[PDB]
Amino acid sequence: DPRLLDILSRFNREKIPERAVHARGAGAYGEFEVTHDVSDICDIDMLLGIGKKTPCAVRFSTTALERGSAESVRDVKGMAIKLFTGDGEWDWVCLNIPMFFIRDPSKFPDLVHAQRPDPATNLANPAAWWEFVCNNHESLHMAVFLFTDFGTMFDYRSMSGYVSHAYKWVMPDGTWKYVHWFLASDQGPDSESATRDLYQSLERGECPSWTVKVQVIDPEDAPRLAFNILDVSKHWNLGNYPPDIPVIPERCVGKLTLKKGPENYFEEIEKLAFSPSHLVHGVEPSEDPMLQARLFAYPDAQEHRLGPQFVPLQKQSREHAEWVSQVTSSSWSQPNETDYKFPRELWAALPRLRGEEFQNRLVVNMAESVSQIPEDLRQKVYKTLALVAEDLASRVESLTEEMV
Amino acid sequence: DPRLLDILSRFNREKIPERAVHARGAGAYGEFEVTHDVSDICDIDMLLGIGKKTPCAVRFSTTALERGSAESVRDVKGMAIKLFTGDGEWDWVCLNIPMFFIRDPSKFPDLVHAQRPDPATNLANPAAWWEFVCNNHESLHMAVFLFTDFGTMFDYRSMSGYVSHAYKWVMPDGTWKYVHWFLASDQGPDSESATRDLYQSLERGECPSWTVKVQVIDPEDAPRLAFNILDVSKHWNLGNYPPDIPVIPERCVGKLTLKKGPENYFEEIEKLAFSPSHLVHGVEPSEDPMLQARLFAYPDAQEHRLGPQFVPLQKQSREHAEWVSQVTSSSWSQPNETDYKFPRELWAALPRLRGEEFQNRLVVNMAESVSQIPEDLRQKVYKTLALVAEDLASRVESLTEEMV
Ligand code: HEM
Ligand code: HEM
Repeated sequence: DPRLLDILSRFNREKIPERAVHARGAGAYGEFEVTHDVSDICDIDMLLGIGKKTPCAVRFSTTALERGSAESVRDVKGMAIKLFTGDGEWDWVCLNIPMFFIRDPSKFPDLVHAQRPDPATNLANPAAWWEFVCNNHESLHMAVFLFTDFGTMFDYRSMSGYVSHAYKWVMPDGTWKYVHWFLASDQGPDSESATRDLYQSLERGECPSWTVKVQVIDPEDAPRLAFNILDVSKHWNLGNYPPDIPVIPERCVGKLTLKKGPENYFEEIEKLAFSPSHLVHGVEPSEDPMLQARLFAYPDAQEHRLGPQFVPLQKQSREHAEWVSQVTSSSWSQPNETDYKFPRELWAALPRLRGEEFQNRLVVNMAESVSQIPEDLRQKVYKTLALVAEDLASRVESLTEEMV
Repeated sequence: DPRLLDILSRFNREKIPERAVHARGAGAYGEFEVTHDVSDICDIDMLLGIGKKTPCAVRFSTTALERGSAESVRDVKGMAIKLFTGDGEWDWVCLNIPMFFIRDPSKFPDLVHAQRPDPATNLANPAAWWEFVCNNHESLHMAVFLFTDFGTMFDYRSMSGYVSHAYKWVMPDGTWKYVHWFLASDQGPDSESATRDLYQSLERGECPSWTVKVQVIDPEDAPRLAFNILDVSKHWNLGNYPPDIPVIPERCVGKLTLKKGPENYFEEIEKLAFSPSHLVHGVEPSEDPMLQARLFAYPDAQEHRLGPQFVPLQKQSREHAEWVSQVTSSSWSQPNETDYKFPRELWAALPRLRGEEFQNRLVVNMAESVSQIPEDLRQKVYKTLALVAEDLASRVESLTEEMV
């Protein structure tokens, strides 16, 4: 029966590899509308003209587990926006946390493997995560951030989105500035709770919206700042912490609102291809090493997952060149004082911004995680934590030793 | 940096497609030991000689969801055993339920799609399952069976395994018989509860064991039985139901016991390839259409999932030929009286083997599912259920109409 063989052969070739990271996700469609004037810093045609409208497609996701896993676990959430303009698609691959774990792109597979299930039993492994954290001290900021309530608080509608990098916005005269934009949720602070919530909201006629803002830094003032704006593991301070770092102001650009979901999930959402290399006229990448790695990695990954196999910029001074040359040196992969300064200030500022219960919950979550690892790794964890704050390490250890 | 590009390229090509069905699973190693004499019905070298021992490899799994999904959901569980004998690998691809949903292999993709998430929202869909059941009346037996406690009762250690087909065991003189073997659990009746249970049991020195039994049917007595032994949607009665069908006796063969888990899950368990076409000397397939489809489907599926792309039998009488010719006819895909007889007898015998609470639980489980489908499909479900038993349909409808 050739017909039965044809049916079975077509059925046998349906599934394709899932994404290396952010495998589980959901999609929707909407539009972007320009509401403010940014013509003095921008020349992108999509953002020129108040009331201009551009169609878009969005894909929300989780981070570390597989396609069928849960969405209410402690993790980072992603939001990838594809915009169809008059010059081509322009992609915004964003995260819901202002910073990232590492700053050296060569450490990415180790971080991903440390966040993946046990290589032998396919079960959860906190030990790999804590060993990675104790070996890499630039992940301390993100680790302290993720064990607060922020790691288990957002769904797809209440989460925000940060591009986390620096880009260059070039004017027609050859000048440019360092920029960083993000989206602020208008409606925010079972393995499919977030997916169900988003689709029910879209069904009941309520259209979620986001506010888009941009922060601008002059190239000649970047070398004189108190932190490296090319270091993706740090964040541009907007008013919370650290107190001694001046605030970088923001302007408003437009608004993004979502209307209608997918009709075929696999064809329209799963097989979508995003990449930071998708740019338009007026925007170029910065000198971030991780951005340079991402400019290559995404098309290469899509060649395997979706493959057939199944204006000259102006020149700056010598100070800018010296400041930029730091990203390619032996010391770039070694910790500095800021790697301990950022989590320390976050810990010190938690009680004032949220209260003592927030801090206590962070301590409890850290201890519950650390209670499942061997004793020597526990001692290493306490020693590493004492570098951020003595009180934090003391409390975490005193509360962990009563739970083993 | 060629080194960074090499690292990222190697990382980008790690994941491969998952299996079309039974994507989530666990593995272990053990051995099979022959304890009884079957030399009068068997010529397979693996089963000749008491005390003979053969290495083994097992892969347990769930049925309908993806790799990262849960294992405590209502589903069918599989157990695939690979044996390394002196003539080659011999595979036993088994299920934990004595029968299967359908009887015509051409309906397999529709059943699989009806059991898969919603094609547009990627959420659960009972409506597709109930529409499929109402369109195909040979799945009523399995549907009634699966909504009892048996659908949410077993883990990987307490579950049993049935090959569910008929095979031919050929003697050196050219004679043969129809056989059907199975494994009886010696120790039985969060998305990784069964996996964790199995690995913890293997970590404490307790080795799970299974008992292997065989049922033998003479070729000349098969045409005169009350049920088609070539129909995979029916089961060989061992003493429970139906009362009016005589019991087919069983003999003992050996025992299978498991010792050691995997060292690398992805390389040793995930990339394992099973197929009913893996046979040895002394065993040949029967005339089952679904078995014939499975003999082709599995290597074809493995060509895509794991591909480089990322003794003459004796002749029987005319009665046997006439009885065998039924599997290739227009009436094979249409329901008969037995498709309603089997679920009716199971329902009628449920009060006698487990009690009335078992029956009530089945009714409640059915109605919770039927409460989530539109009204016309509900009416169709009640009409279809009334063909098995009027009381069952009446109770299910009276309980469902109070929950919508
Ligand atoms: C060296 C650093 C990184 C590498 C090599 C990397 C690599 C990848 C790869 C290979 C994918 C799969 C995309 C596909 O197959 O289409 C992916 C997805 C994704 N990554 Fe990155 N990543 C890095 C860091 C980051 C950063 C800094 C962010 C956010 C600021 C991020 C956010 C995301 C998101 C949101 C997705 C989901 C895209 C989608 O839904 O298709 N990753 N990443
Ligand atoms: C026309 C009928 C059927 C077809 C076409 C079919 C097809 C498949 C396919 C394509 C796979 C994936 C295997 C691989 O990619 O290596 C699979 C796996 C499996 N099937 Fe079937 N199936 C059918 C009926 C059955 C029956 C009757 C049983 C049990 C009696 C069964 C039990 C299993 C099990 C346990 C696995 C897991 C194998 C593993 O762990 O690798 N299926 N099936």
